[PDB]
Amino acid sequence: LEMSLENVAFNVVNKGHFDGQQGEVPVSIINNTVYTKVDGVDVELFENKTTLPVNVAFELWAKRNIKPVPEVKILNNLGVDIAANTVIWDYKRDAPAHISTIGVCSMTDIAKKPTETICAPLTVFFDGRVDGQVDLFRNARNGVLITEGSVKGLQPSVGPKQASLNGVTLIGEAVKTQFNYYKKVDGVVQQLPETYFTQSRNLQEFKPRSQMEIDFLELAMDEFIERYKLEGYAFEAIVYGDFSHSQLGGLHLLIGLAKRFKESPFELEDFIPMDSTVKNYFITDAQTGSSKCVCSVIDLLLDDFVEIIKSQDLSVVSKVVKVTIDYTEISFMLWCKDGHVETFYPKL
Amino acid sequence: LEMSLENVAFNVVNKGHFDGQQGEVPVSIINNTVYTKVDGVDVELFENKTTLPVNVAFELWAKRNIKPVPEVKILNNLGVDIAANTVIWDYKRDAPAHISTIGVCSMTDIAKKPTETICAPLTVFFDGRVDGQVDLFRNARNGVLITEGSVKGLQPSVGPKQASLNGVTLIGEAVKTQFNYYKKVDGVVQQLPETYFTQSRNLQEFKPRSQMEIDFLELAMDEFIERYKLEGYAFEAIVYGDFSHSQLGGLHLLIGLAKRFKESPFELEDFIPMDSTVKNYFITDAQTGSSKCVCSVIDLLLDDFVEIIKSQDLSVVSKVVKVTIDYTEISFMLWCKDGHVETFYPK
Amino acid sequence: LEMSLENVAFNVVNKGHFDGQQGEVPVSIINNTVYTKVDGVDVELFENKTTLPVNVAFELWAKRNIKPVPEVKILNNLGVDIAANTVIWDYKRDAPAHISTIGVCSMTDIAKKPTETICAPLTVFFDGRVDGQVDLFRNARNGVLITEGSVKGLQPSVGPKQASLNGVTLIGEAVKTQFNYYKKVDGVVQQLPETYFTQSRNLQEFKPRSQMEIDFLELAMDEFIERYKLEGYAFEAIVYGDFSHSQLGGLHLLIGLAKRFKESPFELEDFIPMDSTVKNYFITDAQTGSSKCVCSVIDLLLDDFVEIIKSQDLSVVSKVVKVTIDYTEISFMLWCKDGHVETFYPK
Amino acid sequence: LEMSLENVAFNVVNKGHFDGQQGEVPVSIINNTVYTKVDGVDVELFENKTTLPVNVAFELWAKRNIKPVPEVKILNNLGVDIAANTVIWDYKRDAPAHISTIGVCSMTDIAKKPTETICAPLTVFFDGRVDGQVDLFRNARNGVLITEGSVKGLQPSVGPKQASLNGVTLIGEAVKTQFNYYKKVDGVVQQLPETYFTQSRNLQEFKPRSQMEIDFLELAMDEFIERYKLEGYAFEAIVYGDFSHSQLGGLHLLIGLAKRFKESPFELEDFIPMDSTVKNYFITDAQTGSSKCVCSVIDLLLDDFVEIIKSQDLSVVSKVVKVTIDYTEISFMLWCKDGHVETFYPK
Amino acid sequence: LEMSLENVAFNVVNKGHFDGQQGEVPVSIINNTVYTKVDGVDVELFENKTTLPVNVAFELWAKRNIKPVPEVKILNNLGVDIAANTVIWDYKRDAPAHISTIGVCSMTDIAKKPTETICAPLTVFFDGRVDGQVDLFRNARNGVLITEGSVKGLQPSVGPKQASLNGVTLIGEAVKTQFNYYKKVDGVVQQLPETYFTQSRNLQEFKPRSQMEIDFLELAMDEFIERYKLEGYAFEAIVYGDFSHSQLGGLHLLIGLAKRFKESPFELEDFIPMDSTVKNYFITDAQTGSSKCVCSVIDLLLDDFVEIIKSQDLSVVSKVVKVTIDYTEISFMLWCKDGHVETFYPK
RNA sequence: GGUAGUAGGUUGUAUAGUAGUAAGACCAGACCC
RNA sequence: GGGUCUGGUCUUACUACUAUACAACCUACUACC
Repeated sequence: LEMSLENVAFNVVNKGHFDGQQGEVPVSIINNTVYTKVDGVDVELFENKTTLPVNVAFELWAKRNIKPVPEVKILNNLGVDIAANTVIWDYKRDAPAHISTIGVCSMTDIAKKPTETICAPLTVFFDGRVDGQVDLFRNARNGVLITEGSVKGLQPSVGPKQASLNGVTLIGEAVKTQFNYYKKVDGVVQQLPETYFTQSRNLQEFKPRSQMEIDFLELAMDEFIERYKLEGYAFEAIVYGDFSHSQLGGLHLLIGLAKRFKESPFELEDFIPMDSTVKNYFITDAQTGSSKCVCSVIDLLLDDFVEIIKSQDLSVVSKVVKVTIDYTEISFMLWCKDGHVETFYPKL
Repeated sequence: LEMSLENVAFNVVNKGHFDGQQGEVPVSIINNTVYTKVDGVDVELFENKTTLPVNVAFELWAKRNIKPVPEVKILNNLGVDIAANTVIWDYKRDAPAHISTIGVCSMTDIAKKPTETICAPLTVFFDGRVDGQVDLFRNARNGVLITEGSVKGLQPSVGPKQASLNGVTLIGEAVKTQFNYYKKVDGVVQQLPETYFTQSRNLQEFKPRSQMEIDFLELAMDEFIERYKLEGYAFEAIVYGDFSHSQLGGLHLLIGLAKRFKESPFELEDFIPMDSTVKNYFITDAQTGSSKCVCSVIDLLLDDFVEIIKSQDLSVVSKVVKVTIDYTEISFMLWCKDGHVETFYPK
Repeated sequence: LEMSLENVAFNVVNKGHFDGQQGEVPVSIINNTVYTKVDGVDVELFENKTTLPVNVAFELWAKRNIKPVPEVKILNNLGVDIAANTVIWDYKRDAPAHISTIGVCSMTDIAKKPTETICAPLTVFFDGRVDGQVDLFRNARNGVLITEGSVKGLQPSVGPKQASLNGVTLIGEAVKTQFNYYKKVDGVVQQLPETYFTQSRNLQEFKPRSQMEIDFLELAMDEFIERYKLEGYAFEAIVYGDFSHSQLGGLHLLIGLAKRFKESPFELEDFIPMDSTVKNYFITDAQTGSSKCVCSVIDLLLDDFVEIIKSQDLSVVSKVVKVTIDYTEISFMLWCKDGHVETFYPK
Repeated sequence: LEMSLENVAFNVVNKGHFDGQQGEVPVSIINNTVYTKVDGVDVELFENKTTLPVNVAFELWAKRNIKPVPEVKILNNLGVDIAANTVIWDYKRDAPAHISTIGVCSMTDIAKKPTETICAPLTVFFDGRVDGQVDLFRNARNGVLITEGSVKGLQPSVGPKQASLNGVTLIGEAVKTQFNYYKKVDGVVQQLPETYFTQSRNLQEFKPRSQMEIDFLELAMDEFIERYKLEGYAFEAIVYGDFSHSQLGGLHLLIGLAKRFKESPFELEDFIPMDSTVKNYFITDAQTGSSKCVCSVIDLLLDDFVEIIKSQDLSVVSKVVKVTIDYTEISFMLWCKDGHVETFYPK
Repeated sequence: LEMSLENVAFNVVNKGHFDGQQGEVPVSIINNTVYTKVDGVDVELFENKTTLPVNVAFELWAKRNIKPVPEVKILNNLGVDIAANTVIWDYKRDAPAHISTIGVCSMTDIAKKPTETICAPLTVFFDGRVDGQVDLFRNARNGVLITEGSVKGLQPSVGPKQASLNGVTLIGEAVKTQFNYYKKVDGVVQQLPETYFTQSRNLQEFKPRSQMEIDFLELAMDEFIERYKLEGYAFEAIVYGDFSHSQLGGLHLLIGLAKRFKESPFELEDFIPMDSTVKNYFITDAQTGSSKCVCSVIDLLLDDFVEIIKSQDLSVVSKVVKVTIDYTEISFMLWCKDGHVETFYPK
């Protein structure tokens, strides 16, 4: 079996997610909200924040994938257009990460299996923890496959250490959250470029993941530069930031935001609540009054960022550097002068 | 079994009403409307005009009673509060005639059978064409029963000739639309008073049902009064109406409205779109410009109104007359000038 | 008093319009609709078709002016921006004809009297049938006044014969629907130029109002032109229309539309459902398949149009003619070929 | 170009449809409606009856095709999935006939030209009155092409005489509404089989289009059968209908509905307000009280139906017959009693 | 430019605010939300919390002023009715601080320049960081001007040290957030009276801004009174509060709320979520169970409050004191028992 | 495969119009000396 | 006159988007050989 609204609301009440049980409960749809009658009084179950019909969004929300899944920004950069036999929920905007589905909800299904002709000119995200998905990936023309283990005959690419889990990014210990990504385009397997993976942290629950980050969060600006020999790289403005003018200067690393936040709180107004490798923030410092309209904030490991900034020659007046980050080319504006860098920020 | 929204929408697509088939179709709920996907394009099935939730109203609309059922105004006057194992749809306002149901929709059900203790202090409408409903009526404490035939041990009351059928009032010929009404209050059967029944016609599809009405619609005002001896009864103003002043005078019979409509069209703005014995209209005549704020329009057979107006006993200046219409008392405001009748309109 | 939502809904139930009685009834607001509880079941009272909040629109709808009032297109052309102590309801779009009010609804009131300083730079519509409104007009800086009779010290301008009444346009007989319009700008009384008034008819309920119109609707095209000597005026295309090409030719008079409609039905899709002197229609003929994107249809008396078309002074190839219609200037695009008239249509 | 909401609303105000002019007007989006500010007051331009966003539907509505276009049922049966560089508006449900577009609205565009790789596995409707569309059809892998004239190297198929025009079906005289249909599947041109075309009439504006229909609407049932020798074909029940039982018998031709409507009015409640070759109606006769839950009503020319019914080869008790109507297969449920025909109705 | 919805949404995506760039992006309006299509999936850009149409509010939200602007409570007390060539966004209620605009959005614009006749009887907020605004202020009849520097020929009034910046109140260091306010009424420049400015702090992110506040938050109640000689001023109840009875006693300073919050948490339910000098809170203490229906909480610097309370001149039993706070008069209800102060709270 | 013709994706050129979170310069305004 | 800070413009170097014009590559559809 039964695929109906009242059966879907039964599983939410008893199991929090669509498991596949049989049962029905009263459902009342008012505005975009989906209420249910428990003990004679209406209890709200879900408020629709999406662009889909009220009952369509609720059915996709219940059938979301609760297993550790790749972060949405990884999928978007890989070119994933639809998810096979599952729905990947984007908790940043409370909407499905893909407009269409495959064998999930009859209202939005474009097919019942990922092997149909309609799904051929689409990159389909194939899981690896579900039996039979690996075989479907080989036969599919365009698809992206993730596997905790290894797949014979294919060269794996090690993905990010952290992965999304019910909207919470974490480096799994009990459950392995490090997947191997395989990309197949036009029936030909393509190896993914050697890239640096974003850690995808946040200011509030910020914890360093390396010795260099711990020194950055504890030592002074001058001491940190001297210890790691960062002279002549504009590390004072690129990462620490310049809270001295009417507009913010630099501050393009999420680690730099965390250090400033602990000193003085501020608000990061995100005008595009989606998940992407490069985030734009409307940063407004609450102490110095410094605000910047667009602030390209990219969360990179401090060890990798030092390696990146030291792998580029600084003789040119300016240059655009293409760096593989999260399996995509990020445009870095390397504005330098006389060897010493002036700024280094991404674009998105 | 299955009682779900997608199963209900399947029966509407294939059978127009909830029959009880098994199947499911895609359903999209946008605004108060309930759309379905047919041939890859959304097709509207129902727009919610009610006060109930979107899916609750749609489930009641599909489970409506398609058999000939009494007009809603009859049920309201009889004191009916809920319908047993069925939903009586009021097409005048596109909403269920009763707020609660019995064993219809789990969202609004107050019980699954009409014999529970919660339904005891409520007048429940019991059908007669469904087997077992007659037995439930006897055991029920408060209830109203309709039967095409006769029920042993009970004194029937002959109801109106016409009955509602999918929102269309008609005097059935192939199907008998004349029921016998039984009322039971506090466990004691009460006989219903002898009453006149409203014909419940309309201006557009107006057809006379007696010889006197045909003469009224064809003959002149003076000729009709002379033939039936209606002198000294204010029939010129009560029924024909007075389209000569800033406000309309009289015109309190639906038959009088029909005659004027054929001569000159006008609009009857009903500010309370419900079904009742006495209707109030915001009548605005389009020829003479005469408008009346409140116009109590009651549709009565012209033979009965003449019978009532001749039994009126015009001897006092003002009097309120209680007339049993549709199993209920209706107060008619009567004003009589010395010599004749001035104005006779319901309140 | 008391000015509250539940008191306003009481007057609608009992009197159809806000009279000023004291009382309260249950009110439930769902979506844009305003329901009320009568006999235990919700009954819809009003559905909001405006851009205003649900309860604000319902309060303005109940306080609408039910007396014969000027058509909305007259007020818009006169420059009326707000109505004093009343609401003029525009039934074409089911929304108030003016965004703001004066002493009507506290949610939208900009003042409680039309004499305040805020209302000074606004043209306020002053009635004449309400006592004291004439005095307010004299003291007001900008205002438009209508009076059934005459006002001392002011030169009246005779308005249109027909006037709106509960959304129905009519030439009143019992109630005088011909008003005298007075316009005052910047504290100086301005007279209004002589104008031809549009009859504002419609295709369905079309009735000729002159002998010439009766001949037009009955006689043939050639016979009508010969009798009234309309040769050399393009009357075959301007009024009758040309249903022979891929696009419609002419047909810019509502009387011409009516004659074609009786012969062959068609649909007039109005993409701007408002009331104005010149109407644009998306006409699609159902017989010949002729359709025109924009068709400027103006309803004028055929006698007046003949007078206008014979006072055009056809001497130049092209000329724009300013004609005072409904107290406003209308630009008519005139094209004349050497010898006769080619095409004369409004812009 | 400029493609924005405020530019689209400018063309509707000035030209009724998106022509491509440059300009902007104020736009206010409230509920599903799209209002505009004209003379300081909001005027409704369009109410969204579709599932698309408010501004997306309004942009598609303005960019609709106003030229004579094939009826939607023809396109659906031909397998058309998207329209190239145009939007075909389905006036039956007030929604676009195709979910996606090509180079129309950036919100719903899947491509800017019909030659892209994404549009290859889709049947694209190519016009013929627009220059360059014929060349695109040849290069396209899947597509359907209509042409008023002829195309070299392709075998034309004569389409229906009538065609939609702003929601009005008509047999064009000034503008040729008879197109030649070409279907190309997988890069191989396929010839369209011969078929009969539904006239798509309606009960209210019903006009016979042949001598046989005139006899049907005028002569009696017995006389019509005798004249055209329809004995032994159940024409009394199939077309005329049987208004004698609790359920309606037969009445599966729209011409039969029209004859009954003129005799006695009734209501056809359509529970799926879409446009299709076979329509299902919830017919309720207002005279005899006969109602049928599902009534498959197909509007066919009476001359063609006589030819269809005689070509049946009545030799088995029950058989499903596949008939090519409107470029699609229609399954007719045939029941034959030993000796004659019992009932022949579509499913 | 171009002023359209799709161009406005382009600047939000690329620059977070309307800068004036040229470009268009897909926009979908569902409910009150304004979505955009990025990488094939809809991304929410703005949810309308105002009373304005969906697209009108989104256009005003994008065109908000991101520079340091005066707090909304300062503007309301100064009598500001409209903002010239900019929109001042009130982040407390997520709605524009002024109903109308000037040259911002064509849907709500009452003029394109602040020098028009319509804007004359309105106090217009003129910026000082935009070139040419100072000249417009001189020519304007009613207006309020803020300037970081000084303006020749006018006497400046030093404003509050803190100013709003993207909804965050702060004392700017890199950017000067201390403005000079000029008020002009009826063409005559009026000097503003000396006043005390509210600090506008909050319980969670509470940081003392003076030595006296630090002593208040650290030292005991008795010790703090003795050190600053606050005996005979009811400082125990006015500021510290009395959490001993069924209703809260005193606690009318935001600094007093902060000290209690650190000791025992509680909830301040604000039933009027707007920004004003005097705030009313539905305070419910979670430890002692003490709750007060209305608690007038005004955030004042403790140094300034001590100066006020030491200049109160406690000599009468009851007196209403007018104190100039935030350029407006505030009535403080003062009750004094013989010998000391009983209660001193604002009304 | 060629010619006589109509075309879509990739790339390049030309005339243009905008942008880019760094820096420099010019003009205007404000503050201080 | 100098310093600092804002509003407007230009420049530095590299790239992105939109409009028009032209060419090349990969190739698509008809007429004839």
